[PDB]
Amino acid sequence: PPRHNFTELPRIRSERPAFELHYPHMVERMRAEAHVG
Amino acid sequence: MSSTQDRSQLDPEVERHTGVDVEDVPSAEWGWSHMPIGVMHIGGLLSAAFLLVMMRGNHVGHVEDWFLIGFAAVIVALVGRNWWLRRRGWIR
Amino acid sequence: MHIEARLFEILTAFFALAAVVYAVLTAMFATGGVEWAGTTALVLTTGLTLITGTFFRFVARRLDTRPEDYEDAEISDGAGELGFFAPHSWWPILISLSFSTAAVGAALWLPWLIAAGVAFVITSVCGLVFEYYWGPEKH
Amino acid sequence: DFAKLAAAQGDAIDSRYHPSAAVRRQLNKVFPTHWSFLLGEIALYSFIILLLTGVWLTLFFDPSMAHVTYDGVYQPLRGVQMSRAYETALDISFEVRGGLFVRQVHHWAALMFAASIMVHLARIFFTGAFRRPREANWVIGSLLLILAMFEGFFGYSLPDDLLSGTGIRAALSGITMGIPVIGTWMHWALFGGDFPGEILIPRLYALHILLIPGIILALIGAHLALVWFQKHTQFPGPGRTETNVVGVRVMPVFAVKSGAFFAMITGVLGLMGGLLTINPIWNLGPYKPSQVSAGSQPDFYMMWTDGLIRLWPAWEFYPFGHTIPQGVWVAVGMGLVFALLIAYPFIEKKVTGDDAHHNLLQRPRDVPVRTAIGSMAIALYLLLTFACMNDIIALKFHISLNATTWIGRIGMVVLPAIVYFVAYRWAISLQRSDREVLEHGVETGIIKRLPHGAYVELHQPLGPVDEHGHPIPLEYAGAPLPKRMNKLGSGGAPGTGSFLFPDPAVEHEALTEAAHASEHKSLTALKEHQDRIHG
Amino acid sequence: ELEARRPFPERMGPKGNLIYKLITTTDHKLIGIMYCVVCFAFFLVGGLMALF
Amino acid sequence: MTSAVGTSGTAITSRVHSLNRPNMVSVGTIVWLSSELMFFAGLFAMYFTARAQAGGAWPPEPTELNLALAVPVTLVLIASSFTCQMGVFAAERGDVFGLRRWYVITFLMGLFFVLGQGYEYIHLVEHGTTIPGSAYGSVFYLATGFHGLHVIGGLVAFVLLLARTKMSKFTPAQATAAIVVSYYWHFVDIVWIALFATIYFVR
Amino acid sequence: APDVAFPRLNALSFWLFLFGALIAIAGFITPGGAADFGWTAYSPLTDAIHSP
Amino acid sequence: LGGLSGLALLLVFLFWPWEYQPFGSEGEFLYSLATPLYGLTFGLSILSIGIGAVL
Amino acid sequence: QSALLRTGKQLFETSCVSCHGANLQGVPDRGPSLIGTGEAAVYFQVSTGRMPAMRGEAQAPSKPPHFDESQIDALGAYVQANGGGPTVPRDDHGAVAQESLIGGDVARGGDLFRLNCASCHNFTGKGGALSSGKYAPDLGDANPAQIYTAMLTGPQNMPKFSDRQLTPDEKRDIVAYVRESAETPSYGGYGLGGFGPAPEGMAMWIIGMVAAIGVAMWIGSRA
Ligand SMILES: CC(C)=CCC/C(C)=C\CC/C(C)=C/CC/C(C)=C/CC/C(C)=C/CC/C(C)=C/CC/C(C)=C/CC/C(C)=C/CC/C(C)=C\CC1=C(C)C(=O)c2ccccc2C1=O
Ligand SMILES: CCCCCCCCCCCCCCCC(=O)O[C@H](COC(=O)CCCCCCC[C@@H](C)CCCCCCCCC)COP(=O)(O)O[C@H]1[C@H](O)[C@H](O)[C@H](O)[C@@H](O)[C@@H]1O
Ligand SMILES: CCCCCCCCCCCCCCCC(=O)O[C@H](COC(=O)CCCCCCC[C@@H](C)CCCCCCCCC)COP(=O)(O)O[C@H]1[C@H](O)[C@H](O)[C@H](O)[C@@H](O)[C@@H]1O
Ligand SMILES: CCCCCCCC/C=C\CCCCCCCC(=O)OC[C@H](COP(=O)(O)OCCN)OC(=O)CCCCCCCCCCCCCCC
Ligand code: HEM
Repeated sequence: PPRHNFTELPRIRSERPAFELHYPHMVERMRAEAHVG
Repeated sequence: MSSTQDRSQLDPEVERHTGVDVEDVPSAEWGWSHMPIGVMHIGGLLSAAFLLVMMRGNHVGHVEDWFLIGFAAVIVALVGRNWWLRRRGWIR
Repeated sequence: MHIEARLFEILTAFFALAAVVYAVLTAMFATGGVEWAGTTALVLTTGLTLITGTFFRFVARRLDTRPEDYEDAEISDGAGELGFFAPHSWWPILISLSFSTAAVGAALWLPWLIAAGVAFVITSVCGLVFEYYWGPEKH
Repeated sequence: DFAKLAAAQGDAIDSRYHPSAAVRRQLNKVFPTHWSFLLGEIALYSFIILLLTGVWLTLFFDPSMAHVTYDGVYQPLRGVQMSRAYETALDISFEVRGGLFVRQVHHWAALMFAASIMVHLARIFFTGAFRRPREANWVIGSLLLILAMFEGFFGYSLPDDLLSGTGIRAALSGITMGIPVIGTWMHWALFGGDFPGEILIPRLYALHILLIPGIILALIGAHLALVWFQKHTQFPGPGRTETNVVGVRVMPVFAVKSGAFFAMITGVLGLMGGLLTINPIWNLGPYKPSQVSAGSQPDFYMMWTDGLIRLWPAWEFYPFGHTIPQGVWVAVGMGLVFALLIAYPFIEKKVTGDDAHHNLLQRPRDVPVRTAIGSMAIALYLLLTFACMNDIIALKFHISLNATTWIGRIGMVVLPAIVYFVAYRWAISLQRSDREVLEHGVETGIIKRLPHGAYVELHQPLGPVDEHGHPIPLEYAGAPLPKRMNKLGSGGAPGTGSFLFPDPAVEHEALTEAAHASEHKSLTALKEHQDRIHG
Repeated sequence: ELEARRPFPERMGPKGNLIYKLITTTDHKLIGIMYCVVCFAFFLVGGLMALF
Repeated sequence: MTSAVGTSGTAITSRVHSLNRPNMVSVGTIVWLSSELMFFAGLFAMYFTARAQAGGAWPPEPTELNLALAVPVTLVLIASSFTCQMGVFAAERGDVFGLRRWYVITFLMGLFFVLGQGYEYIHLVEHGTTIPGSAYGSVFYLATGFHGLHVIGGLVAFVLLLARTKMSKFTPAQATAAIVVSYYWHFVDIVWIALFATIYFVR
Repeated sequence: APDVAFPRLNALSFWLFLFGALIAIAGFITPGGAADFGWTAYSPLTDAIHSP
Repeated sequence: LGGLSGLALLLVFLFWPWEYQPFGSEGEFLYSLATPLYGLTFGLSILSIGIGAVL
Repeated sequence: QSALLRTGKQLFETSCVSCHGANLQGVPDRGPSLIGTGEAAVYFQVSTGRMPAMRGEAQAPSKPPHFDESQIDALGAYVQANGGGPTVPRDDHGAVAQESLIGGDVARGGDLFRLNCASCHNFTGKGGALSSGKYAPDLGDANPAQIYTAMLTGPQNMPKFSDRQLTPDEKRDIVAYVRESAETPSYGGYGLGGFGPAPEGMAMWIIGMVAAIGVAMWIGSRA
């Protein structure tokens, strides 16, 4: 990590900011199946 | 802002063209910066030899000799590792 | 800081309940009445969490919703001047060494090494605290 | 009319003699104002205090082994056979007003003299104040340190005492008499015969009040004259070059601050002579060969020799019908230590190759190998010093005495190497820190960039800044760099009123504006002088 | 259209760059690494006791 | 070095802008004080166990508490807390010298409290009760003397903060430092109120 | 976050851990040894009378 | 302060219960801090003078 | 006395039979036999607390006593009856003598101390180190009976000074010197412990040298 941990910060929406950052298509999916359990 | 930059011309006089370089020791030109590796290797070997030789003495104890053996062994191991790595070009 | 305060409020509720029930069930149904050690410890950990939660609640009511607390908060919203975070400093190791010299003086009952460790600790804490306030040397 | 008297006396002085030019030269001589350059002054002032207290002590001390029963005032030692030296030391302690204080401040001054000589030696060695010029100054300073060591050795041995007499019996007798070819001959010629010879203390008294202090005074005169006429070297800085001395003139500032420092040093010595007990000879009974204590240590300056004696592993050689005791080992060790200390500048110049006339010091970080070697030597010295104290270390800090002895034995070859490596790497990393500060500016508080969540420390460049944010890196100039905006013009103007109450705003503004103007003037003067010299 | 990288990342680093950081370390990341190494050293020390 | 890369008039500033955000220094101080509360909880547990195991006469016959000297000292500590809060108000304002005055009188009254506690210690030791002398003596001395050590630490913090204010210009950083030192002093006086009510009144 | 709240404090925490840990291990070098009483260090066994 | 401490040194040296006191004797406490008082007064006087000069 | 013997036996049976086996015979490799040690040995050792010993190490350290004076006397009487040996001194009333053991002569006591005691303890009774983890402890805690009984029975790695070797008058003088040196105030300031060179050098280097260096840093200018 760069000193001070970051040169950027993604849109923080859920408990997986990096997963949303790296896989934008999943963003809708992570919400659709969330409640199904 | 309340600081003035410094201009320094120290008299120089080995010319540092061989030995250590600024990339390794930034102030190589400003003072003695290189100790030949042979000096340190031989110093470590002689320190280990002295530790081993101190086993011969007027002490009925044995943990003393074992401590000497351990310290001499680690010194020799460090010297051997350094020498081997430098022989191979700092590999492994 | 609503959630930060509410966490400690929940802890306070639970610890107060634990202290009360322990005190009651130890005053009665125990061999020698109130235990007086567990009871006090539970009461004052309730106090710990109560102090922290009360301060957090005061701050939550004093401060408007921060970006951190606000869902749907953009990074630009919080972007700005973060405060002073201390850069490199070698005073912490000196403080630790001074406190260790006081601790060994306490262990090995050496009043002279306690006295010096404490002096050492005062000096190093002064250095740490004054590190970023010692004005330029005035000659 | 004090002004008239002063003018008349000046005219009389300049008529009888003609010291105007020389006195002006002395007054105008410039001395660098670095704190580390007062370390030698500490030793000089402690020496002066030593002389002043030693005269008082000689007025009351009687050196002799002539046996006497005390019959004095100290009850716990009454009717006990003792030497006249011990009896008169007890008389100084008890039956002379302020004698205990005078002898205590004398011994404390001796300890400070040794300690300040050691610190001054560290300063000069680590800053390279010995190369090309001043190498002879270093040599005579090493002789001075050795003389001070043995002077204190004879001093605390002067009052014939159980502790100090045991120390004498160990070192002066055993080591001297163990030396192979002439050991016994040196012993008998020093002691006028066997160890308790009736002339030892008178001889040491002569050596300690006149002979060795006379040589120390002569060598201090040579040292100070050399420093005076071989202008004091200085650290690299804004206007400081190899052909100038930047500092303050002797008369107005340097003289007053040196006198004040002398006053404060003698105050510290007097405070310690009062508040701290040193060498309670009354507790330490009179010397008797059959009696001894468990401590049996010399002063901290000879503690390293004693520790060498303790640690060296009992190696004795027996040639044809002869013995070579372990004392010769420590004697040769001391000889090597002193030879290396005296000959270091020449050893360093032979090794490196630098015979250039050096007037600008070099920061210890800038010379990793020499600072590493000095750290290694200081580590060895500390190891030996604590080995000499292993008895009390073992007693108080619960560690077996054999364990302490063998810790010293192993460390004296392990600890020097560890400290050498650590000091070398530490110096190089200090250089790396200086370079990072040069190329990135000083560090400050963190800021979160506007568009994105980048975190940047928001440095502050120390030089011209490129068209964009990043600055033009500066080149290292051998001088310390400010690593805290604390120490620059940042948050340094508290209300100048007082501790309890403010001052009028007009006065505060006048004061702060005048101070800022003075800082600007000083910095501009340094900058312009630097430009003129290098352009 | 191509990047000039090193054949391999820097293995260790220049002499004397860590020793002073450790003393003056104020980066949590380095401190966390110091914790892990030092804590693990005590695991080996404490673990050696279990073998005895 | 044109003007500065960091557009700040203080090399050290508030660790976060406290107007909109919590003060990190205050939060950390409050948490640490809540921990010191548990330290004193351990001490209280020791004292209460000794009290419970006492055979009816909790303060043994040799020991006798001196309310005449214990009421003035606690009153002085309460006064010190009030003056410390006044100094906090000064620090919230830009009143450097008002803060200094209030904290100086607070330090003086805290030193008076420490000296009064020492006097009561000397009197108690003279009249029998001692740490090794009795369980009551030992628990009482541990509790009250650890509190006295905390008061000494608060005095050291006061003088140290005053030196800091002397050496650097007053800023929100120093104001927050004064605020947290006052938090420590208030915690100390609160635990003293608890200890007084326990040792003397409740017994 | 870029760093911890008090990054000089967490540096002190590590060094307090390291040096605090070492002086506990230091019981071994003493002739008596380290602490006899178990990790729990129960009261009567720990007082000066027992395990002195 | 330097001058007052110098006068204190003078007065203490001239008038203080110096002289050895055997043991557990009335005046032993005064004797024990006799020399410390000499040193305290002298050192404080000259140290204060030096501090004044430095200031 | 019958009840004193019974009390000593009861204390012995629940204190030390695990390492000084019942019948006072010593447990091989755990503790020596107490036959012949006498009442003085028991008094000194138990009163100093060394004997409720919870480790076998280089030396048994001192500690708070586990028995009060009456129980100390009971144990001593039991051991004396079983083995028979030296007895602790007592005054006219019957209590263990404390002031009666202060010999009149202190110069003689100091000379004897230096010849015999200072050998390992100190010039003035501070502690001293010994071969392998052992050490001579500071004598400032010991009371006159404890010092006298320590001489009378060499506790551990300490020579046993019989009455013939050191007549009770000589032991009383040594006790007087020990107490006097321990209770005597340091003339000339704070005696840094009792060891001259080492505490004096540390105090120099820490108090005087830091003061000098700090004053030099104040006066001079960093550069
Ligand atoms: C019971 C009892 C007997 C008690 C007493 C104890 C006892 C026996 C003795 C101590 C008693 C005394 C007399 C103590 C005080 C000692 C003393 C003379 C202190 C002077 C300090 C003082 C009072 C200062 C007052 C403040 C003030 C206005 C100062 C400015 C004016 C003064 C005094 C200037 C003095 C300048 C000074 C130190 C000159 C020293 C002369 C010498 C030997 C060398 C000069 C010199 C120096 C100082 C260098 O640093 C130097 C550096 C590099 C190259 C060369 C030199 C060099 O030649
Ligand atoms: C300046 C100090 C730094 C030194 C740096 C050098 C580091 C290397 C240290 C070398 C350690 C050597 C240890 C061995 C030594 C040895 O051989 O001795 C033994 C005792 O073993 C031990 O404990 C070993 C303990 C080793 C711990 C070393 C700790 C290092 C510390 C000192 C580092 C902190 C330094 C602080 C710096 C302060 C800075 C100041 C500015 C046995 O004695 P003994 O006791 O007679 O044992 C008998 C049985 O044998 C027999 O069976 C049985 O029958 C019994 O008789 C039994 O007694
Ligand atoms: C800065 C300048 C100021 C210098 C300090 C000056 C202090 C002046 C003190 C007041 C005047 C002199 C008092 C002399 C009365 C007196 O002597 O003071 C003893 C105390 O002694 C102790 O314990 C020590 C108590 C702790 C406080 C003193 C500690 C100061 C040290 C730290 C100064 C040196 C620096 C070293 C730095 C260390 C760190 C190195 C990295 C007290 O009696 P006591 O305690 O019972 O002594 C036992 C006999 O009884 C008993 O028999 C005998 O057997 C013994 O056990 C004896 O101790
Ligand atoms: C990682 C290693 C892990 C090693 C861990 C082992 C720990 C166990 C040690 C002691 C346990 C308590 C026993 C205590 C008694 C000793 C046992 C015994 O009796 O063993 C027979 C002879 C002496 O015979 P002695 O009758 O004692 O008499 C003699 C004179 N009279 O020693 C021998 O040959 C055998 C050697 C015995 C111990 C030597 C251990 C010392 C140090 C080892 C290496 C240090 C390395 C340092 C590295 C920098
Ligand atoms: C040059 C550096 C000197 C050093 C390092 C030194 C060191 C010492 C020391 C440590 C003592 C022991 C004091 C004690 O145990 O109470 C002592 C005693 C003594 N010194 Fe020096 N001294 C020096 C110079 C002088 C001078 C110049 C004189 C005479 C003018 C002198 C005269 C005496 C006398 C007479 C004693 C005996 C005092 C006693 O037995 O208590 N000394 N010295």
